[PDB]
Amino acid sequence: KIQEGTLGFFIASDAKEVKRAFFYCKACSNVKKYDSTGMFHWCAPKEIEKVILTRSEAAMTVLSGHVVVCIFGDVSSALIGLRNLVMPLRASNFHYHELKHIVFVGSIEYLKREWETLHNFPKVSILPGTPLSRADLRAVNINLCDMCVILSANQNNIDDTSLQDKECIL
Amino acid sequence: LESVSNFLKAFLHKARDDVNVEIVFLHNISPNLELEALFKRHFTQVEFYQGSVLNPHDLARVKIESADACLILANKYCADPDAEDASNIMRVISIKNYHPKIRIITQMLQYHNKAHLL
Repeated sequence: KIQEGTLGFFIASDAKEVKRAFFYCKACSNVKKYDSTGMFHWCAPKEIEKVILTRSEAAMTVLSGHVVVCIFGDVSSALIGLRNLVMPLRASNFHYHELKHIVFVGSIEYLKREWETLHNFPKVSILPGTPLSRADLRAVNINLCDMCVILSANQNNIDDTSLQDKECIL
Repeated sequence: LESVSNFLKAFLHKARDDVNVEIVFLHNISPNLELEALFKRHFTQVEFYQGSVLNPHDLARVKIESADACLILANKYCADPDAEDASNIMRVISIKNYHPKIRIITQMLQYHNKAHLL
């Protein structure tokens, strides 16, 4: 129940319409499954070697309704924060059966840099390869996926600005 | 200077008789003294414009809709051939977005990258 004066967030066409809200009267067994706060799903740390998927292993594994994140990065690329993409996808208000598998398609050299912030999540897999490889995309069953996210992980490039989305567009 | 020199030697040749086409270069880097001199030597049939083929306004400036063809030259001597091939493919994408019916002849550096044109 609301109490005293509480700010409400409204979606409206104009401020004059939302001003009407203020001028209103009725008549006139014991295993750690979450983090410390319980806000996000948590898992025991895993070595990166455990989650690496080869083309054959990923092909035999069936992946449906997952999320395929294709990243264009190398060892010297600037680190985007991938934990900011995984954390909202493991938010403790989705059931563990509702969590979507996240498969990272990109250079393993780049992902080894960022795995220190990602190893504490339930279901994440890595396929070392290239987002531009049709074989790699077919191994991850990209036609069965819920969403494919093409990230310009090589944001640190400085070129003719228009030629900065070339890899994502291709 | 080098690429335009080779292109003009192969294209604007004295032995060639029927030349009713006018060459229009569109590049976002201002030519140096030698390139300006080379353009001046062929002033009657060669024009240069400072713009980006990826900018629709610059495409409108060079009259892409009325252009008979668009020829894209590649940097043969570059550290990353794949990056240059991707840049040329993106230029093709921009030109086709502006005018899908224009004829394009593009230079590619690697065989596999040609697949991206399909």
